[PDB]
Amino acid sequence: KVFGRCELAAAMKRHGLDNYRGYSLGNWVCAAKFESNFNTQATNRNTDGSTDYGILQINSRWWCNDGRTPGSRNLCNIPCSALLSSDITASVNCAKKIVSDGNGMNAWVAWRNRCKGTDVQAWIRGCRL
Repeated sequence: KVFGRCELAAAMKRHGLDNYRGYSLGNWVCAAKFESNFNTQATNRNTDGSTDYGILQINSRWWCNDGRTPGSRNLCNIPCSALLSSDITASVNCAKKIVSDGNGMNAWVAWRNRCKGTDVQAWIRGCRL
């Protein structure tokens, strides 16, 4: 499923991401836009044997089990396939753990390269939240 911008913003706000750990809703929508372009089915294989899954591109080496990643841990206790559903609940709950893992949102490289330090409030324009 491909979310509309505000549609995703509403979904995230509904799951408690607005201002979570001090990160405004705009930061999460911006991270989603550049990590997967709002596509819940987006996947990106990395050269280390792991793969990134879903709207927030969560990595299989430490967060979810896809059964084909060497020395992988499953800290979010879920199959990576669950991160590819139209319902973002699984992704959000896992993301909440990742953002509290000691690196803030720096865990998402696309957020760091395209959102960090910018006027993220723009990603929430026109939305009736």
